[PDB]
Amino acid sequence: SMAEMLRRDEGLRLKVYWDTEGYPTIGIGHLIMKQPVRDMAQINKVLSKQVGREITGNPGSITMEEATTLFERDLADMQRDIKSHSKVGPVWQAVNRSRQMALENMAFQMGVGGVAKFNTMLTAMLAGDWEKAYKAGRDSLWYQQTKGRASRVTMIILTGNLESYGV
Amino acid sequence: GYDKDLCEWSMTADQTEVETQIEADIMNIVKRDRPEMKAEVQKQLKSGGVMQYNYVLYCDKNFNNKNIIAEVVGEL
Ligand SMILES: [Cl-]
Repeated sequence: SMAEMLRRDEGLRLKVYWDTEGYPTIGIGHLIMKQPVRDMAQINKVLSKQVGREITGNPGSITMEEATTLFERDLADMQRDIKSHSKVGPVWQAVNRSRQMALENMAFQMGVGGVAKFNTMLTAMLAGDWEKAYKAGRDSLWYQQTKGRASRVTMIILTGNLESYGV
Repeated sequence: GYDKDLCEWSMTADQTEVETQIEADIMNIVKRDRPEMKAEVQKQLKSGGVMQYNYVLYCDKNFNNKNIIAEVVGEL
C-alpha cells in the first residue's frame, strides 16, 4: 500500500518538525504550511483546521489516528492531481500499479508539477523503454539530493515490481 | 528495527534531540560496515533530511538496521 510505502520514505511524526526547507511538517510527510514559520501559535492554528480540532503544544501534537486521516486526505489529493495532469496523467494511466505507485511516491515528495519536469523519463515510460526511464530518473538532481529514495523509486520503474521496498 | 522506547520517543520528542539520535545511530553503522561512505551519508542527510528514518530505524520490526546505509545512499 501507499501508506506503507510512504511511512517508510517519509517517516512518522506525532509532533511538528521542520523539513529541509524549513517548513513545518507532521505525520507522514504532511506539510502544514509552505512557509518557513516557527511560530507555534500560527502553526497550530492552521493545523487545527487541517485536523478538525484544536491543536496544542509547543510544538503541536496529533494522535496516530489523526496522522492517518491527514495522510489519507493527502494521498487522495495527490492522486486526484496526478491523474488529471496533462503530461503526467497519460503516463500514469499507461503503466502498471507498481509503476503508478512510483509516480505517486515522487508526486508526494515533489508535487505533481515536479514530476512533470522529468520529460525524458516520462516519455520513456510511455514507450515501455524502462532502462531509459530508469537512467533518466537516476541522472537527475532529485537522485543527487535524495539518493536512497530515488534509488528505490527508479528501481520500480525499471523492474515493474516493488521488491526494492521488500515486497 | 523496533524499539519500544525509541519508537514513541522518536515520534514525539523535539526534532533536534531526535535527529541527533538518528544521525548518531546511522553514523555508527556506517563506521562499522562501510566507513568510506561517511562523506556520502553526511551529504545525503544534509540534502535529503534526517527525520524520515525514524520509522524504519525504531518503529519497524521488519527493517534490519544494518540496511540503513543503502536506505540513505541507495542499493549496493
Ligand atoms: Cl545493526
